[PDB]
Amino acid sequence: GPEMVRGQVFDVGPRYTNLSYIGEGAYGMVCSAYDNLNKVRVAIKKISPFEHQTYCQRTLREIKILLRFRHENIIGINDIIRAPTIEQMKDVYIVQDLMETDLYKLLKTQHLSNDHICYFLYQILRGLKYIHSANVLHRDLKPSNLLLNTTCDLKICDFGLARVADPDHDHTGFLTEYVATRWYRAPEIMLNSKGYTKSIDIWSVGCILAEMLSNRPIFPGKHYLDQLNHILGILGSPSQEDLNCIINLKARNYLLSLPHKNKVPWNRLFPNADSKALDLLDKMLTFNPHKRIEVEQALAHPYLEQYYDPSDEPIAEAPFDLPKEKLKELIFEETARFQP
Ligand SMILES: N#Cc1c[nH]c2ncccc12
Repeated sequence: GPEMVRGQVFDVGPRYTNLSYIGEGAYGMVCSAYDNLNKVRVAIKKISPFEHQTYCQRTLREIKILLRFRHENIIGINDIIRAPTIEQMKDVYIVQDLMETDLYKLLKTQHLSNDHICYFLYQILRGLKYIHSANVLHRDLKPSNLLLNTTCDLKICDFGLARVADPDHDHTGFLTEYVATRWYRAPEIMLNSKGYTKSIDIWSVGCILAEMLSNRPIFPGKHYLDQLNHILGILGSPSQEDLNCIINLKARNYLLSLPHKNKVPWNRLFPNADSKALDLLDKMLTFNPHKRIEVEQALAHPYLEQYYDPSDEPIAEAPFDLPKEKLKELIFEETARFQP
């Protein structure tokens, strides 16, 4: 019969053998396995989305995006395992490079040298340049979605919440529900934004840089609105000019109702950080999303001068409602290339 792990079917053989439980992920069970063809261990994640339209959507999203992207700092899909027919297909297994660790695990246990911070940040931005060049937003950047190998090469993963950019339709009302991880949400999400612009991702990167500097999340909100007052507790009260950019009255009047808060200087928050790193941090964690630094400007910042080389920071060749039944079929078609 099929391979079993923790009392569950993990049906990947006979190419993949010698399975080891790694942990549970946003999709389900993740294991490592020996790839008898490439003579190397790999990671395999098991996905079971076919009962729910939303799951079908996140799965289809990830698969389509990862199959189209090809970049050193973005996790690829090596192989996809599933039944030969739709009728028999209950699960889909996604095979990817096995990576030693991730930035979430690393930050729990390891102090990062400035040299490491700088290299990790460069790689995150290099990958993000490619993603944004494809007119795609990742929308859930955070340490656990940044994989690292034994030599600290970094790969962005999990495109389950990704979307094509849609700035013309970004405006919404105050306190609009949002799905992406709370601690890494830009302030405008809580005020007047659907998170359909590239600036949403830059905010998340800024949060990640701050977290690398101190091993603690910079804005650890406990609930939707608490997130915003963590942010304001550090950046201080928005300027009149930045308030005037928020036309929605409920959002604006909420901000006006708050007592004045002073900005906390980055160098008091991070007294041993490199000054150039803090200058770049400030530009990524800018309150007004229109004034926030863009990915290519960030790559060109003096902090990253030892790595910056636009000719070696590639872009994508081209820019990138349905019921679950049509989705199961689309997943079936999208994964066909890996048969048998
Ligand atoms: N999902 C996923 C992974 C893709 N590669 C991995 N390496 C170590 C642990 C997890 C993974």
